[PDB]
Amino acid sequence: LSTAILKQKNRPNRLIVDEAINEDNSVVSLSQPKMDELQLFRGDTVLLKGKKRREAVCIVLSDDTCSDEKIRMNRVVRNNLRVRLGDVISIQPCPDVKYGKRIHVLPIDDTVEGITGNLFEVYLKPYFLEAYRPIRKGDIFLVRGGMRAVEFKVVETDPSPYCIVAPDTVIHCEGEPIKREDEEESLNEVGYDDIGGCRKQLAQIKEMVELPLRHPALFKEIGVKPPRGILLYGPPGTGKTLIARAVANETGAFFFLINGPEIMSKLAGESESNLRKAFEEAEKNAPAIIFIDELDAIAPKREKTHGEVERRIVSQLLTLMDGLKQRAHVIVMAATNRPNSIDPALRRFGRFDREVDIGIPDATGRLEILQIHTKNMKLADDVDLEQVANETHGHVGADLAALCSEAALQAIRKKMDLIDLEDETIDAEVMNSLAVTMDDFRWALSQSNPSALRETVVEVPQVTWEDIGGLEDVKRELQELVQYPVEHPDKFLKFGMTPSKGVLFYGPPGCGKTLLAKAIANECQANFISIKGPELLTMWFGESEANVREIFDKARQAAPCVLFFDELDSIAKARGGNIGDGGGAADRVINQILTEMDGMSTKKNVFIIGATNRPDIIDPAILRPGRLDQLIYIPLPDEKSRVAILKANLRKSPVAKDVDLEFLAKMTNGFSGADLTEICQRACKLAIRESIESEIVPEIRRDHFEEAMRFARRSVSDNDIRKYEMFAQTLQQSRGF
Amino acid sequence: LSTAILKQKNRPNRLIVDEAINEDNSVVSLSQPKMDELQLFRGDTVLLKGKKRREAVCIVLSDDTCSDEKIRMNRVVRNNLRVRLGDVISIQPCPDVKYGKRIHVLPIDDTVEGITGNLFEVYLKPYFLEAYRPIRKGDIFLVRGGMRAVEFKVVETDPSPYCIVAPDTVIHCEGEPIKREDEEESLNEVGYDDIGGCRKQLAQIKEMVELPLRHPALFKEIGVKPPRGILLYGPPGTGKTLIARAVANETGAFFFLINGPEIMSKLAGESESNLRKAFEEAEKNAPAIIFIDELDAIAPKREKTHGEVERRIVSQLLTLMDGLKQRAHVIVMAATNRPNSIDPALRRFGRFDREVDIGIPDATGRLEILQIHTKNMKLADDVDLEQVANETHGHVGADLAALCSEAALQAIRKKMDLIDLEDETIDAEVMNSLAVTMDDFRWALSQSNPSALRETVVEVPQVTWEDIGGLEDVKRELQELVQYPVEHPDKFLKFGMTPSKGVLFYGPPGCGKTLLAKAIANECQANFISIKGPELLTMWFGESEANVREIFDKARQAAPCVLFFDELDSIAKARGGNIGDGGGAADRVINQILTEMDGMSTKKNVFIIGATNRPDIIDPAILRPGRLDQLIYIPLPDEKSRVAILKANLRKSPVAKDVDLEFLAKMTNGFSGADLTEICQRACKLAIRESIESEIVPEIRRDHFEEAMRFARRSVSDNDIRKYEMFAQTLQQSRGF
Ligand SMILES: Nc1ncnc2c1ncn2[C@@H]1O[C@H](COP(=O)(O)OP(=O)(O)OP(O)(O)=S)[C@@H](O)[C@H]1O
Ligand SMILES: Nc1ncnc2c1ncn2[C@@H]1O[C@H](COP(=O)(O)OP(=O)(O)OP(O)(O)=S)[C@@H](O)[C@H]1O
Ligand SMILES: Nc1ncnc2c1ncn2[C@@H]1O[C@H](COP(=O)(O)OP(=O)(O)OP(O)(O)=S)[C@@H](O)[C@H]1O
Ligand SMILES: Nc1ncnc2c1ncn2[C@@H]1O[C@H](COP(=O)(O)OP(=O)(O)OP(O)(O)=S)[C@@H](O)[C@H]1O
Ligand SMILES: [Mg+2]
Ligand SMILES: [Mg+2]
Repeated sequence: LSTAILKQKNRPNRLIVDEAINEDNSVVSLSQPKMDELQLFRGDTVLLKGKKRREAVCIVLSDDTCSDEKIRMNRVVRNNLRVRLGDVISIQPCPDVKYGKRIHVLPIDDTVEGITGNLFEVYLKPYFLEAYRPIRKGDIFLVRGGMRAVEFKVVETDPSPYCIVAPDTVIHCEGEPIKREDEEESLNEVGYDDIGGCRKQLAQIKEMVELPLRHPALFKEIGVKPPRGILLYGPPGTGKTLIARAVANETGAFFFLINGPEIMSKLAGESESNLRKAFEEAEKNAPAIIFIDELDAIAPKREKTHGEVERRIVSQLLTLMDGLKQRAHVIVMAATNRPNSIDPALRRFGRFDREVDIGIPDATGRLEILQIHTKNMKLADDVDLEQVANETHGHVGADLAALCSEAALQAIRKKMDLIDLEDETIDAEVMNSLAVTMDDFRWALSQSNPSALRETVVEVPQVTWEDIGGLEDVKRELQELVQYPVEHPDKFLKFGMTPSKGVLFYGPPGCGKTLLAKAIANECQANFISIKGPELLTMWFGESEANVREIFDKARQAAPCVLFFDELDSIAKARGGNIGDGGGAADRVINQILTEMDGMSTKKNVFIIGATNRPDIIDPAILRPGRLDQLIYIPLPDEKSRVAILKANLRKSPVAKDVDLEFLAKMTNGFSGADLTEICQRACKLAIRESIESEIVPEIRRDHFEEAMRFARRSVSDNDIRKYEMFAQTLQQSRGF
Repeated sequence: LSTAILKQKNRPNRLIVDEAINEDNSVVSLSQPKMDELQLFRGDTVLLKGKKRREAVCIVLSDDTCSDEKIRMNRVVRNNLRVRLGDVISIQPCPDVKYGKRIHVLPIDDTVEGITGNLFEVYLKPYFLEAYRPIRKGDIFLVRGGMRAVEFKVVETDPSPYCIVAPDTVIHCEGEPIKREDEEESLNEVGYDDIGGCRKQLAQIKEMVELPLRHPALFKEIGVKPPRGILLYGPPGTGKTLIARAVANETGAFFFLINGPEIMSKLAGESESNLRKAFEEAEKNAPAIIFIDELDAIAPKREKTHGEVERRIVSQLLTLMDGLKQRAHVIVMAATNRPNSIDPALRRFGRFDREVDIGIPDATGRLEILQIHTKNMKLADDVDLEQVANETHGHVGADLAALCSEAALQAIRKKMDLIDLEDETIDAEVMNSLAVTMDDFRWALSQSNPSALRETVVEVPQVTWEDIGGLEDVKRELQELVQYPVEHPDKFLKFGMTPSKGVLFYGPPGCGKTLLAKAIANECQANFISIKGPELLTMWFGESEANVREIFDKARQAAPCVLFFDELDSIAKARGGNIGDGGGAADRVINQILTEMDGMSTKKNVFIIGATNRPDIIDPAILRPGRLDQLIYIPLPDEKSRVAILKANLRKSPVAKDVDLEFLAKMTNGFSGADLTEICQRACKLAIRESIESEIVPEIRRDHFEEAMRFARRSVSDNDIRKYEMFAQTLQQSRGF
């Protein structure tokens, strides 16, 4: 529903074109039935719209040879104009055009490379028939009679509308030929097709940029106003500049790029004039887009600033931006990488009220980035872009660009022996043999290049319910207070409660308190944030009180979200617990968590799950009825529960049928899940030890498990079982005394 | 009494006009009896006063057709001039007017759109009779003979008083027609009708602005002086700029707007001249109002300032403002969002002595804001603005503006399939089908848009006495020391005491110590401030000693107020209690609270209520006779008291008559109110679990309660009951040893 605009379906008229047996690759595709709805008369040309204001004209009504009701595929229409299939193309007439009078010929590498002669009748006579060069400023045509070597372009634009070359004219031989850099630079512009892994973010940009300007009367009738402030923020390298460069070409509005350091490097008083002129320009025309790059580099905080000239820029910006009215139709956009170093006065009502966050993509996001980035390189058949995306975790779109370059350099390293450093030019018989293989990427994933920045990742865990053995009742209970209050909200206002948000896990260590938290988030298809114990202690190093609030602020925006706190024992261990040094374990970070938890609304979908293994040093203040009410105890697995753990831990291992899984169930009594995992990890090393010494077979036998039982140590003493059971029944009574 | 001016009643002469059956909608309303009190002779026009210096003239003495003693409702008087009914309109004669001589015709979209011809006798002949265009600069009339399409306005103003067009003149055809932006911009000005949820605040502004200037002789006879400094402060987004923009149009005095960043962005020495000229202008005329926006952005603290030019502005302002005398009649107004970042020298006697605080509105306040904001949008019949106001808690007038825009965007999202992005213009047969439905707001209340700033809210709690079960004596006792010393102050000076302010609650947890504090505040119709335990610990992060004093300062101004401290155990838990690490639990925040409490006057209405559940680690210093004297102990509910708790917790649930409420009273012995609430919350989930699985009935049966008794755990041990009773009798003896 939210992304229904981007969908392109529900049209039986159109279909996918298969491979045809026709060899007619020198004619356009024209069909008769489509000719009955247009009102085109017997004119000269047909006007159509493509993309990026780039079209192409050819001979009309000349095919009548190929199949019908099918667009003929050509080897020249796949590079320009059209790039794919599934785009709606509309045509409209445009009379009162102005024909051209005099257009000269400007060659590049066709006349100077060969023979010049008269440049009129040398090779143009066999083409000047039935068409007086129907050319246009922005079209690249093709004509030759020799060795297939010709490339002609035009740069002079005398008329504003479309023009047609008239016969009986002269040739202006006093012009400068165009070089290669100019045509190459304005041919490889980026667009919406070069952005991968970001679909929801780009949907919101269109609804605020390509709708108020194109259809200004839509919002006037309703009575609402479009936003005039859009702010982009995220980690450095996500691709913020790509969005700015892509929205500047797909839209037919004026774009004015504003640099951050360029304004900051001007003289005294010169910086203030360029800002005024930028807006005085944009207010002249109705369609205008203003983009500012690195806003924080030009308008920092006014309290940590020692220079008056630096504050003058902030004052000038605050003066110029709030002076905009409705009829100006000016949209101001900005992008930065430090949302916290901003000045508070900018992100207020009227200046920057709408914000777009660019998060770190998951494997699906980076797969598309790799596919679109490696579209022109020569790849082999053993490559696999899906496998690479699984091993990369902290890689943003900037890292994938360098990874491919490193892989290409490693691939071409091995061809060092037949070329030389002092050699003049490389021979062409080895130029075509370079191809990136699978082993190239494996070496690139083991150096300092993958060493990048990695932060708190908000995504959906891949842990399923099949990886957890036993605990039938816990899984049922977890689904009755997370899945129900989200999928069917109508079941709660009828009886008249509010759902209870908050569950605390307690029990002996090594029972699987993290897999339960991940599986419930995976089942409901919600976000998951994992904050560990020591991370909160080390985060607070320079006494900053703004490093925990934005965690809740980020979790609130990504609704539904599951906020989980892991290893809650280390925090209580900082002071000691109930008595500690003499006070309590209610330290600086406990109060912030309690205050942020108490302020959450009852209509939100942010669910909080707690887990700990020290039910004797917990803070009584957190057990209040309204922060963490639910108490779930996970006991040690019994004989029946341990059957599934071994089968779940051996899914990817070729276990032989002779191994009796039920025999090891009764052998182990005081062993938890971690002990069984250790037993599996130890017993399967014997097969590797034997297989590596046999080389001077690849399957785990029965004798491998019998050897590890004499070395399997117990991790849970008999005294701890007697102590956990006491707190398993009387835990809510700890408050007060 | 305080708001008696705003009341409009006590007048039997006027009444409400109902619907009439007359179809005469082309004539003015004139009545005979009202013609006997005025002294208007047989002149030409009648002068009357409306609002915003905008009037309207028409044909006088021509109706004599409609009913009598009733103002006829018209379809053209509801847009301009008059907007409602109940305003006193007075008339006065004004002789010695100057008639006009030459007024040309300036069309907008009536002459250029069609046929021009001579522009004199084309369509104006059938109107030039019995009236020589009685027009005025500020009136919009209506005349047509075609398709009802005409809009004529005038911009040239040669005479100062009212003028009448004289016959036998010429037409000045050398003028520039007026565009659409100019007429639209000065038509939608904001006023007092666009401010909702603020009635008491606007009452004080009038008594200081629209009274000393209009009636300067009132204060001279008494011998007092009107204030010359008004400061506005509050959270960002409350609508401070609206008040400034509204008071500038409803008053007939000169207004000069002063920006904050615009002055700060000037050159060296240029900023000081604009400030001098602003006052040198205002001193010329008697009625003058000076408003400064964002005072803190121009005059910060002089100790945290590194620039000399920035301090020069503060020195210049301090020099210019105190130089004003009585006869200048100049009122200086300012508005800021950070009252603490101010310079101390400005908020003194003579510069800024009077301050207006704009608090966060309650549900009633935001309902009016929503009603006035959604006055032009197309709403459906299933909408309900009252329900939306209940779910929004931390929403200021700025947030409601964006909420409606988001709802409108969501409503128009679903119409994506019949319009296209590349389409030229939208057809008119779907332009009228857009309407906001109920489901639009539900989606808007679940995204990042409602995520706004929320602070300490001062309002009246909605908790009544019917939601509390038992405790007959506690409710009676609470009414004898809060309700009595406020409603009937005369009962205390006769016998000769001072009332005792301060009550401390102590007892086992989960008995309802917060509902008692809220109900007494609700009954007496007073404010309520809830400050929790951890909030005081986390507030003090950067060692600021000005974060607790303004809490008492704010509570003092909103008299009567009830200041309540919740969870007073965590503060004592910071050090340990009586012994702790070796010292005491009298930490940094205890002394501030004690010092602020000792300094309160005995004539104030600020009542302080304390509540805790740790009567063994309390500070003996706080039990002094004069801070917290009253000691109230809340015991566990008995069999009789628990009868009402279940009935109070099941008011919104359809409980069947077969469920015996008296059967569960004797079954529970050591269960407090929280345990019963948990039992209710657990037993009613079984009905939902059954109703969700039956779909592959909506009423709680008897078997749902019998299942939860086997899982109901006790939260109060037998040892804690024996310990609370000891302190319930000997608590005041803890002081000294
Ligand atoms: N989604 C993407 N698809 C393909 N290439 C991408 C993508 N995102 C980033 N890149 C590439 O990575 C580069 C990173 O540049 P940007 O992230 O745009 O720089 P930035 O956002 O301004 O942040 P800086 O430069 O580190 S301060 C881009 O220029 C592209 O070459
Ligand atoms: N039922 C189970 N089936 C398979 N593996 C399990 C099961 N329960 C636990 N494990 C594994 O045992 C290990 C326990 O890791 P954790 O989740 O960290 O344990 P924990 O309960 O969170 O307590 P700690 O303090 O972290 S050891 C992981 O490797 C799990 O994959
Ligand atoms: N009572 C109200 N009724 C209707 N609309 C309101 C009301 N209060 C605020 N608004 C709207 O919300 C906007 C908020 O602007 P203001 O609060 O006036 O800005 P400000 O008070 O100067 O504080 P800033 O701009 O955040 S520093 C107004 O411009 C209105 O559009
Ligand atoms: N007499 C009662 N009738 C109905 N509900 C009650 C009654 N007494 C308490 N409750 C409920 O029980 C819960 C107790 O919450 P609190 O007011 O926080 O308890 P408290 O006495 O303040 O002590 P703590 O430390 O906060 S648990 C709330 O959900 C109340 O609505
Ligand atoms: Mg773990
Ligand atoms: Mg309470």
